[PDB]
Amino acid sequence: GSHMAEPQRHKILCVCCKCDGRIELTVESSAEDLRTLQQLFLSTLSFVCPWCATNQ
Amino acid sequence: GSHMAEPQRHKILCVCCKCDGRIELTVESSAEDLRTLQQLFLSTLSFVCPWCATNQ
Ligand SMILES: [Zn+2]
Ligand SMILES: [Zn+2]
Repeated sequence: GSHMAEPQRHKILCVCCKCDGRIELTVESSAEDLRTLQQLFLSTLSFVCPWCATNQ
Repeated sequence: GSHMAEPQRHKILCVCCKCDGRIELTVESSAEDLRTLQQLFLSTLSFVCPWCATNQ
């Protein structure tokens, strides 16, 4: 049916640094705050999926 | 890099916006780059774990 949505729930489809697995990073982050944090990715940051992080 | 155990693989314990549940955000960047993104979280930002992100 219909529902609301808002420019928050956004999706940086990235990869995991330790396992090169695809990660859907749903980060609930305003588009240019997402952009900003994606500049932090482009600087240094990677994500490490909670599966692989738990397995280590 | 070379060697291992580099000061990036870090953990912003936050909560899911909609599960209202503990997400240990395993995000891999230097402490103050982590911190900067944590200031985004302290401003406005949330995380939406791949479980709820998939299920909505
Ligand atoms: Zn991973
Ligand atoms: Zn959640």
